[PDB]
Amino acid sequence: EWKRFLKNNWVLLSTVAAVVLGITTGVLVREHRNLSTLEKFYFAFPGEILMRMLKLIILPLIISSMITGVAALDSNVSGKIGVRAVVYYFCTTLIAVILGIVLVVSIKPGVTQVSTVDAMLDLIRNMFPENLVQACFQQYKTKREEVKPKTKEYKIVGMYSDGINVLGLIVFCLVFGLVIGKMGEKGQILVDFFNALSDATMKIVQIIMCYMPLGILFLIAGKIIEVEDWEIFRKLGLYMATVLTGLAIHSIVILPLIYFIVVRKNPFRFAMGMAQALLTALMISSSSATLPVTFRCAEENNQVDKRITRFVLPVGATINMDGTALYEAVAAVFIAQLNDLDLGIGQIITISITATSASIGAAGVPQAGLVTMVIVLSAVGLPAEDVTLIIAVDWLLDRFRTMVNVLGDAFGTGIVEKLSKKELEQMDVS
Amino acid sequence: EWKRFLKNNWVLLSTVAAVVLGITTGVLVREHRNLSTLEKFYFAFPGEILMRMLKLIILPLIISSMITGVAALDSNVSGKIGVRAVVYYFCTTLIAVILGIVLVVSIKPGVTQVSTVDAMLDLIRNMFPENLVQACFQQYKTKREEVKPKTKEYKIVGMYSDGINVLGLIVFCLVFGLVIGKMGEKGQILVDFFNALSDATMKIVQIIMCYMPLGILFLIAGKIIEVEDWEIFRKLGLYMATVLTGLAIHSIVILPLIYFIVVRKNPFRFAMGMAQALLTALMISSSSATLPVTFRCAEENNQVDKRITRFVLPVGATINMDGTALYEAVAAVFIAQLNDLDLGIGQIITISITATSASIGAAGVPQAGLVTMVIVLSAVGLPAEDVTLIIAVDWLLDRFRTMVNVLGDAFGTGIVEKLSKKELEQMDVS
Amino acid sequence: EWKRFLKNNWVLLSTVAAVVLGITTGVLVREHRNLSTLEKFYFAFPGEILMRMLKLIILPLIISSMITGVAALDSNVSGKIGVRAVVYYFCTTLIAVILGIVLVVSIKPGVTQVSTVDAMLDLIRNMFPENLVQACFQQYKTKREEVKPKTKEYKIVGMYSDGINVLGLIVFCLVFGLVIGKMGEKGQILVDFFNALSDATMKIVQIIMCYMPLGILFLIAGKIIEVEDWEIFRKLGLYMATVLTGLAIHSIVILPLIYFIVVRKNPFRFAMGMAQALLTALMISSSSATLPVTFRCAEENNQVDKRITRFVLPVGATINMDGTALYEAVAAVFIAQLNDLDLGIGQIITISITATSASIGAAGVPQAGLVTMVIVLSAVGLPAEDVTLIIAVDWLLDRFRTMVNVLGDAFGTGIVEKLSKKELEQMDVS
Ligand SMILES: CC(C)CCC[C@@H](C)[C@H]1CC[C@H]2[C@@H]3CC=C4C[C@@H](OC(=O)CCC(=O)O)CC[C@]4(C)[C@H]3CC[C@]12C
Ligand SMILES: CC(C)CCC[C@@H](C)[C@H]1CC[C@H]2[C@@H]3CC=C4C[C@@H](OC(=O)CCC(=O)O)CC[C@]4(C)[C@H]3CC[C@]12C
Ligand SMILES: CC(C)CCC[C@@H](C)[C@H]1CC[C@H]2[C@@H]3CC=C4C[C@@H](OC(=O)CCC(=O)O)CC[C@]4(C)[C@H]3CC[C@]12C
Ligand SMILES: N[C@H](C(=O)O)[C@H](OCc1cccc(NC(=O)c2ccc(C(F)(F)F)cc2)c1)C(=O)O
Ligand SMILES: N[C@H](C(=O)O)[C@H](OCc1cccc(NC(=O)c2ccc(C(F)(F)F)cc2)c1)C(=O)O
Ligand SMILES: N[C@H](C(=O)O)[C@H](OCc1cccc(NC(=O)c2ccc(C(F)(F)F)cc2)c1)C(=O)O
Repeated sequence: EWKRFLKNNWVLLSTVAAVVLGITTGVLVREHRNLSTLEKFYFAFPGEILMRMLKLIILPLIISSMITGVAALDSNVSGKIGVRAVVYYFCTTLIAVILGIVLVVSIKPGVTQVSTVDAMLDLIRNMFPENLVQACFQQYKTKREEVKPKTKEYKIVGMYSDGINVLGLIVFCLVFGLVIGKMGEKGQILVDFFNALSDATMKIVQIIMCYMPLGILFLIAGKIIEVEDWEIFRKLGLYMATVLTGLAIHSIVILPLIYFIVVRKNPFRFAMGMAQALLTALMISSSSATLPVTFRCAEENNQVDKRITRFVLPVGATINMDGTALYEAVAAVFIAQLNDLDLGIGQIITISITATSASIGAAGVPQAGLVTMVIVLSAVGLPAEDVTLIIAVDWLLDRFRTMVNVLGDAFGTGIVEKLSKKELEQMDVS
Repeated sequence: EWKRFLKNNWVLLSTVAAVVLGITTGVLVREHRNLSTLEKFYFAFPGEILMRMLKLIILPLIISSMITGVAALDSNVSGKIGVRAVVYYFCTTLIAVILGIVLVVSIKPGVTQVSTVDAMLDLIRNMFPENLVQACFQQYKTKREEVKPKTKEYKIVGMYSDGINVLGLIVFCLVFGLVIGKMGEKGQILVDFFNALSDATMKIVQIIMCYMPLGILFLIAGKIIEVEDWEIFRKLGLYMATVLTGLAIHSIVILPLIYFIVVRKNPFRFAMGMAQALLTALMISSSSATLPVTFRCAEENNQVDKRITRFVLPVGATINMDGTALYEAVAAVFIAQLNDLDLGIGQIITISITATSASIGAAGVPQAGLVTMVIVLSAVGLPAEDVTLIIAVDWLLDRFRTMVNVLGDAFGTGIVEKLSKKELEQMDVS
Repeated sequence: EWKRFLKNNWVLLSTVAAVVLGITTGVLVREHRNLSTLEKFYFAFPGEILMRMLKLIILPLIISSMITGVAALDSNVSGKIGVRAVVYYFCTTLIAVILGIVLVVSIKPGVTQVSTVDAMLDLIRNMFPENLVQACFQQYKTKREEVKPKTKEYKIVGMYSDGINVLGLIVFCLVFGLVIGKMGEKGQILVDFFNALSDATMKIVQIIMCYMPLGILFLIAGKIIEVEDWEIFRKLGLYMATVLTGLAIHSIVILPLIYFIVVRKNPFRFAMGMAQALLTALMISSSSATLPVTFRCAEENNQVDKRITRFVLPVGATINMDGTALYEAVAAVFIAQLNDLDLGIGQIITISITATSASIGAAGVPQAGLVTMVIVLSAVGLPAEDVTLIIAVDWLLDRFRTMVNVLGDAFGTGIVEKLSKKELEQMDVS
């Protein structure tokens, strides 16, 4: 049993092997030959091809996947027992993103030891672009300049700068998906077309992630060829500390507080019954294959009605990801702080909207998480190549992210139980 | 019976209420606080968001709606009794547009009391763009410059300026719609795809028109905050006079003359039999819901064969709109004259082609008339925000436009009767 | 029998009539009136409209036709007897393109009697664009510049210059076609959509080629209005000599050598049995209507198993075109040499990749060959209007190109016979 193991375990092993081979070839190149500025650009060329292929695919991905995500979510949601679960999912994902932003701008890993009305108005001017083909490559930006023919007079001009407009595409695909989902039968050809387009785009994302380790080997080798002071590793350690304390105070202080103020019962006697599901979600690292274990730990080990467990858990296994959203907020602001750049408050809200609204179009392919980390890095215009310093860390944080996703939608079945106590008697009587 | 009335009547009431609340808040703001140049730009911001949302939707609208319009018109047209009706519709729509252009450049409302070969050649260079994705945001423009190493030597250069190319998209969607309509069975998937895309785009146009009154309230308030001399209201009165005399000499002098030179019978004894249909089209303001009344006033109150009435009236209720085309020509040249701008003769023919060829893709949603008024304002590059001064007037001219649409296709059943007298005996004998 | 002949023969007759009427009107205009620089630009205006319409159509053509070509080729290929035919087709098409490039840069018709690493790296940077909508109009270009705060220090910058990116669209449509062809049943709506889009694009190419002779009449008239020295006709004669010697040493020296080193039998006793098929492919000038004649000349006049002839000949009649690929390579480098331009080695490999990979999406419409000659002229950014000087020659080289296409796929049935001798006994035993 040798080729079977490397058949089943090739993502984690190729990522770890690429990290260690890249670090050892960077050390063996640096302490044996000094490279100039030109040949440090030809050495990090497979990484350039990988960071081009990752940006090539995000446009049909965030069109087709967002359209089918919101159409299938509209199809699944039925009564007023399917509204409360969606509201719960999106409130806790927003709370997780806000906690991650507060923690990453308070701890500050990565820093070494004009009005704010125009940003908040360009945030709304970019949700409704003036052209829909041009939204696939250029954004808006307004600038307050001074007109002169005792007080100053001002005038606002606008210019279309380069870079994709993820907020306008997210908003238009949300509205278009709701419209073609509620059209019924006359817009079933559109749902079929965008569903097959989403499948064919997830397969190309899997092809790119088959190429990926040969790219991040050269990117890691080219990112320790300029190192001198042993100091970027402390920035990585502080980023791990920020993500782990964000998950540790999101799954202890916030979610049991939500359970206590809604249900008015003890959250820890609830969460002690989910121990098999949480240890399983740590061991197998996916929150959709630990679904039967959390089925038999909520209907049996607690006392939850199956009529709500048959809805909340299969929906929340795909669209309720608190830990991934907190991770993407913390990682985007950490990449911004690593490049000697201070974000505004239009950029923080763009990160905070693109991190929770990219949970809707979540199929079930765990590779595309990396593509989501490019999308929130490309909604605000940050250089994507520094995401290499996240991927080398990403195999040590996936376990706890899966644990917090499972804990969020396992608390959801307790939340939606108390709110919908009339409708369960209505489905019991008739 | 109170909430039922405001349920059935909410378009006219929200438009009128937005107009009067905008005028009273502009008067109450102007005579109580003086605003600078900067805070006159933040006051007209919901209007900016509305004029962005109106431009966001015109590209999938004029692609999908033109394709399904010309494909369904090709499907409906059968023999040589279905050719004459289409030729009649397009000749009278062109005559109405030409009469509107002549009247608006002769009366001139809105004015206060390089060769012309290169424009006419850019008009043909813009019907066949050199790229089809770039036609969704940029147009061509040629400039005759002078080369110098006794008579002058010249040379033509070309540059792609910004702004959508409505003429190239209209021509390509007309040819593409005819091709996939005549392909039969192998191109039925394309007709289904673009038909569902047209439905899903009309629903987003209805969503935008649900937002509209909150936008035109602030646009009207921001357009009487710069007023001083009581003079733009006289320009509005002259625009109403031009549209009403255009309809009054199109439905008295031109259409009865066409009837007299084709049929050689009295047009007024014909039109006196359509009195119930004309008063109905005034009372209910839509020319597709007054269709049974004009059915029973042409087959009964006159003497028209039903074999031509069953074709001409259901087709001409959607694609034969003379009054709307005259209105859009007069309103586009009035918006050009209001902004101290003299149009050329390439721009007048672009207005005159986009006004009659946007009657083909007419589904049956009466909101999208406003979107058509943006399209002819965006084929020639005029600022769209001044269309606010049309919308406040638009509830006083819709009745007479519906009356002239009904009168045009009611004269059509008399026209096509005399021309096709052999084919009716051929359908009677066999 | 007069109108029947001009019904069946209108492509060759309109091309020849346009050539002779254009030459006689250029001679009658030049020796009777001298034109300035400005009115030499209005005389060649229908040619400008034709060269705009030819560029308008290449984007949906190379998207939809490449997708359906590689999906249908994936569907047809079954066992290991369908792999060897595809490998044979693409190796001989590459050998033909390489022979054409060597012959055209060695003979040099058309000439009158920065690193090369950055070009070869932009060749790979253009196969994976950073945006997919922007790949429909702009390409990448890197430039090695010098940074200055004894040896020089350099730094590579990049800029997106204008012009369509045929290499990125070809690579993405190849990967997308393979993915939606191997998805099976869940991506059949995509195969149907792109198949109907390919049919509707071939019909618009036939409409443009109905317009074509009125365009090339004025282009030929405007290209002999600047002639003085009788010297461009010698360049045309040398281009004919280069294409004819390329076909003459591709169908005598290379293809019988491939047959001799694979089959180890005499190629001329094989090719003497194909005499009826070769004379037929000369007389009727299409290699897909001479298919039954080469069916009955390989299974009967030789001794080829029908189980391989029923696969190799219907596939190789559409995707195996050696003579057309050699012609397009020679013609693109000849158009480059005619405009006083020396190609690099990124541009020669772009021509050499776009010439063999545009044989995959080959439906069966013989007009679109001209559109392929624009595509390889637009992957490297050459002025397309000089393709007029190819079209006037193109009716004298089509016969021999059809002969070499038929000879290539007729040698293929002898090649694939010897390689697959085990599988034929496996299909005979069971
Ligand atoms: C840092 C901590 C203290 C933040 C606490 C946040 C809470 C105040 C939020 C988060 C989850 C929210 C709940 C999530 C879901 C719902 C269901 C929602 O929908 C319905 O019950 C009605 C649906 C219908 O019938 O239309 C009403 C609000 C409510 C109870 C929310 C009330 C406010 C809650 C408890
Ligand atoms: C300002 C006023 C005086 C303008 C007058 C315009 C008329 C001269 C036009 C407008 C309507 C036209 C008619 C509209 C429709 C048709 C049908 C059309 O098609 C057919 O009858 C033949 C169809 C076929 O069999 O192919 C022929 C032209 C005709 C009579 C047109 C002839 C010219 C008309 C009368
Ligand atoms: C200028 C001249 C001398 C160039 C000569 C070129 C040859 C060396 C090339 C061209 C055609 C090639 C052949 C084309 C097709 C095939 C089938 C190909 O596929 C298989 O037989 C295996 C398929 C499988 O089972 O997977 C193996 C290589 C081979 C024999 C190629 C071997 C190399 C050949 C003979
Ligand atoms: N393993 C965790 C756990 O199972 O919840 C967690 O899973 C992340 C995950 C799992 C499955 C699918 C996805 N997301 C997607 O496939 C995806 C695809 C497309 C988009 C889009 F928005 F369209 F760009 C966004 C997301 C993410 C993690 O790794 O952080
Ligand atoms: N009420 C009048 C009466 O019933 O004829 C008359 O109706 C205008 C009307 C009625 C119904 C539909 C439409 N037009 C559309 O929906 C439309 C939709 C799309 C386009 C496109 F060209 F594609 F942009 C053009 C028009 C216009 C008017 O209000 O002037
Ligand atoms: N007559 C020859 C003989 O029959 O092989 C030979 O035929 C060329 C021919 C014949 C049939 C179809 C095609 N090509 C196409 O239709 C085509 C269509 C699209 C593309 C694309 F790549 F998508 F742009 C490429 C090619 C070419 C020739 O004329 O040189």
